[PDB]
Amino acid sequence: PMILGYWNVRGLSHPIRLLLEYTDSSYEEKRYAMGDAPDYDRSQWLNEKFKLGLDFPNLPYLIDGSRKITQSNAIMRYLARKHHLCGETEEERIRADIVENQVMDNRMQLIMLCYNPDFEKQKPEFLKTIPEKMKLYSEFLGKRPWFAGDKVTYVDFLAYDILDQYHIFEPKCLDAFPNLKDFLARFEGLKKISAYMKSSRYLSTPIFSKLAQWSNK
Amino acid sequence: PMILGYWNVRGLSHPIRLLLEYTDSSYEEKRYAMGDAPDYDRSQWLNEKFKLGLDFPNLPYLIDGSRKITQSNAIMRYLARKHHLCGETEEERIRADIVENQVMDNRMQLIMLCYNPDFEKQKPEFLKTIPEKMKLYSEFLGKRPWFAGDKVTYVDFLAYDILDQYHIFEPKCLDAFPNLKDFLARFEGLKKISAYMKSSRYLSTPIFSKLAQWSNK
Ligand SMILES: N[C@@H](CCC(=O)N[C@@H](CS[C@@H]1c2ccccc2-c2ccccc2[C@H]1O)C(=O)NCC(=O)O)C(=O)O
Ligand SMILES: N[C@@H](CCC(=O)N[C@@H](CS[C@@H]1c2ccccc2-c2ccccc2[C@H]1O)C(=O)NCC(=O)O)C(=O)O
Repeated sequence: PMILGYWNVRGLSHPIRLLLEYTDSSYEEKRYAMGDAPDYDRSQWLNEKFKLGLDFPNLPYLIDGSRKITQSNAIMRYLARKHHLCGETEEERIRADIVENQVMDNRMQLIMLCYNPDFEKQKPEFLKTIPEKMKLYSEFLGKRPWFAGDKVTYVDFLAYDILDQYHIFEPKCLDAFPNLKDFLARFEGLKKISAYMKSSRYLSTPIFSKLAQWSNK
Repeated sequence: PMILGYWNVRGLSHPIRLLLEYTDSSYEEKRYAMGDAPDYDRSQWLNEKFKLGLDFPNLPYLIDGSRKITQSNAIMRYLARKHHLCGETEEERIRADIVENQVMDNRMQLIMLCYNPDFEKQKPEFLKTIPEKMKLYSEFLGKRPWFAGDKVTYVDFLAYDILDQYHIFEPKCLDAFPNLKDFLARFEGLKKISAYMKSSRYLSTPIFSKLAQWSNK
């Protein structure tokens, strides 16, 4: 079957794990362990980083038969082409392209806070930027069932993940945006997703490595 | 015409500027001025950031009639689709997807150094990581004229830009990689490219905004 390599955290791999499940993919994972500090040992990964035939070794990586891919969004796009989960029209394509890039920014923003040694001090100000971020997703989605428009697409998995992560971070952040709350429930209600969420494979936390200041365990 | 909006620096907009040129796109630009330190005033942008109908306001932005796009890779992909500069096969699409994301990472690493107050002290270690990055690119391209294969695609624009930046940063960095040196010289050689580089519109440097420790003017 296919192999997905990543750390044994949620990190940025949740959309891939969820899409492998939604597509009924035949896969197994390598969940690399990282030692405790000070070292935060990575040998488990580093012993084999350059022995996998990856063009640009990284985590996550996906091996599918002959094919070897890195870069979470490239993996996501490969799986979407594979299972016909791309935007179909130019309009859907541009909406998807924008969402894909926008989620990664909002993800980088959260990461930058969560790896800041001055976390608690920076938090209040980070929390203040949430309503603005959420408002932009809320308005973009509007009354659409999915981000692209009519059909679930791979960007719905990206959006689910980052919305959920912000929701975990600040539990009241969706209260003013019922459509986003509805979107999370609609996503979570997709048959294979609901079954996966209750399964032994599910990893909702920790989101970050032991290194982080938040969701590090 | 289309309108491209971005700061009055190269930043991450280079590939876009270059693709508009290559596609003989009819466009006008809005190059937003940023104040000097210690304030680095952003009022020229900030005055109309929320007045342009962008779903997720940002720089760069591209307006093409009713269509409004943000996210530099979504801009690139819109233009790519419009001019048939995407991968044509599954193999080409995967190569282009990985390159796209890989450039952004190599770009984010350069920014991470170049905005660090400890830039000078951090430089030794950064320089040490350079050969590894260049080797990956070199090996990936291999004998192909272009990153996706036999034909130019939009990812040649992204790769050209980051390789050039690295090269500007560390001049001797491509000495070992004739293929990289050759790819730069090949890209710069494209008619529309050669012309643009000599035009009134070209802005090679500064690479970064005034807030940076390097290529900030
Ligand atoms: N843009 C690429 C980025 C690939 C990349 O940086 N990989 C990380 C793991 S991802 C990392 C992480 C490591 C542990 C815990 C959490 C994260 C994480 C979470 C959210 C978002 C970014 C991150 C990141 O902090 C890694 O450990 N790489 C193998 C190595 O360097 O040898 C992508 O989209 O795939
Ligand atoms: N993923 C998104 C990234 C959009 C984004 O962050 N935009 C920056 C300008 S781009 C910024 C930058 C600003 C000035 C000069 C250089 C850059 C730059 C250069 C290399 C790499 C990243 C950067 C970035 O640090 C900006 O000023 N935004 C409007 C604002 O906040 O009101 C994209 O790919 O398009």
